[PDB]
Amino acid sequence: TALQQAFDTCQNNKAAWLQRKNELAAAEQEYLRLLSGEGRNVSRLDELRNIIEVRKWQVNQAAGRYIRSHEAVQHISIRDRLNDFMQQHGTALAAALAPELMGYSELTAIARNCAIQRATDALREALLSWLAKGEKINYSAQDSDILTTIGFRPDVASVDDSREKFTPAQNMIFSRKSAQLASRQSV
Amino acid sequence: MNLTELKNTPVSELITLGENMGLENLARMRKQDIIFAILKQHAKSGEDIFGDGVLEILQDGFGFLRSADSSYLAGPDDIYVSPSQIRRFNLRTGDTISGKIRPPKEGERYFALLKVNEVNFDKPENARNKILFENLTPLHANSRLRMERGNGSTEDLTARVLDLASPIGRGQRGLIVAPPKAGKTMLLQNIAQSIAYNHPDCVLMVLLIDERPEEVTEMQRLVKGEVVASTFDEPASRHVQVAEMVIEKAKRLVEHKKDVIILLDSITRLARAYNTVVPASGKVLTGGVDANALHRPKRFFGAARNVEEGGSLTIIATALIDTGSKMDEVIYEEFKGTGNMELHLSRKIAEKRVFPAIDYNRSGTRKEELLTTQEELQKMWILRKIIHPMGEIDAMEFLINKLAMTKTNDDFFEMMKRS
Ligand SMILES: Nc1ncnc2c1ncn2[C@@H]1O[C@H](COP(=O)(O)OP(=O)(O)OP(O)(O)=S)[C@@H](O)[C@H]1O
Ligand SMILES: [Mg+2]
Repeated sequence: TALQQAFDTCQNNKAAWLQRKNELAAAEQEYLRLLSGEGRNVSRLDELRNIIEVRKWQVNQAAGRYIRSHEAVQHISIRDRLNDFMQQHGTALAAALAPELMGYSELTAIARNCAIQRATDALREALLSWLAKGEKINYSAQDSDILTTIGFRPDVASVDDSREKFTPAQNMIFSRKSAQLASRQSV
Repeated sequence: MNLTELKNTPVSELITLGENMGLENLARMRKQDIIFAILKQHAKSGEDIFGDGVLEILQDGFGFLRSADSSYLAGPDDIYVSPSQIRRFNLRTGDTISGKIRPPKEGERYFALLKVNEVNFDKPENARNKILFENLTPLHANSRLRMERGNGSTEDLTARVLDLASPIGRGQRGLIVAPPKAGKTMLLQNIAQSIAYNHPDCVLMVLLIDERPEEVTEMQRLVKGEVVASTFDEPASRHVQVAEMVIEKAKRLVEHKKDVIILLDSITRLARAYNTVVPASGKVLTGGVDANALHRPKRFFGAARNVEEGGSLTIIATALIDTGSKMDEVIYEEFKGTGNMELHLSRKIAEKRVFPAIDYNRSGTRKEELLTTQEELQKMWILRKIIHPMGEIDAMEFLINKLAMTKTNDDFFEMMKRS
């Protein structure tokens, strides 16, 4: 049931990120227009520069949270597809993996880990061979529409806007500045 | 027409409510004047209410009652306390009294009190018999105080740093020596909100004197506990009377086996204020300070202790360092050795902006064994031995770097022991 809530969380995060980008664009165009204008009010220029900084920080935060929500949605979908696929073909997997999976319960921790890594690189080679075969991969029927709407990868505008990294002190001072700025602008 | 909701709400609500039933134009009086008036006309209709405050006794036997939000400032909001009340309910200074009040009658200009119904958040009848301060016996700080959240923010990192640098326990006596621009503000914040988020059971108070108005007004909206302050605009008499009133109220509160924690700013400013207000004793030492001036702050700071039967008064205070005024080091040297522990801060650390600028090597505590366990204390001396060889600032970057990625100090212990 977490699939639907994750999907709507991702879509509303994307909508809020779009809101942030168009607000930032409006602020940028207003600042450019006032710069091109004859008006020399330095206070307006400084407050618009503060607007630009706050808006770009908010856009970066929105992009980051949208990316993390998208990754969470993809992880949940992958987990569910793996779960029902293994519930379908567990005997089929285990028939092939038997030579190094016998007595897993009685095996010690290091033996369990070594068997896990052996199965790990075995299936890694199997997936490499499958990719080398080169057939195009299609989404599951049960989760087709949600994955198509979300897409394989997020928008490039989300990933290129998160290039800059902010230290926690900068993030917190930006949070206070944005809070006070919104409080003053609302009035 | 209880003064609590008429005082917590902004002046706009007060003037709106005044215009609702028709007072004279309210945009010219003061907050105390406005509340006094509006309560007088609204109480003239014929109903009575409760009333809460803290009582003090002046030179005369008659007493006054003040409010906490008004920064302990005398005014029309003060409530009469007749000496008959002092006899019939053994009243003394610093008790929180809630009860029926009386509208100001003719010939009297402040508010009056009719009956008492809650003395020190308790029934007055059962509070008649009480153990007073002079016979109380102190004790070592045993109950460890937690200031760590584990969330991992910069405030959380500073909290973890101050926790590991020196232990803080209930009913202790501590000092925070730091020159200006050493981060005293967000440090004192850190302590305030950390013990507020960790120990809601104990009441939180912060007293502030001669700070800037912006600092105190951003204090009022940052800490959940009540904060009392008086800036440098008021004379030194206001500062000293606020300090004495609040410390005696805290003593009365802790007399009820209630844990109380005090953030004090600053012992040097307090000593200067008392020196200005106290009469000269004829024996002035270096710095224009006479002997009796520092005697009041001595017992002011010495009131911190841990009570045997219940409750604990913890006081952590800050002192100005090397500000260029010759009395600052006088009060410094006078107050050294009187506290259970001290925390040092430096300037060269904050020049490179390594926050917090605490000095681990100079930091220390007395009787750490009783306050904590041997295992965690040894897990502390190991950090001590690690930090002694290299420099203080280098240890600062080392500690912040190797504590940043770790969520909590407890996990940090096993993360560092393997190295
Ligand atoms: N933990 C911290 N997180 C973020 N900024 C900090 C931290 N500690 C110190 N600072 C910065 O340190 C600078 C100075 O701090 P202050 O609190 O103003 O110094 P101070 O010790 O209180 O002395 P004053 O107030 O200047 S007289 C500010 O710009 C703060 O942002
Ligand atoms: Mg400060």
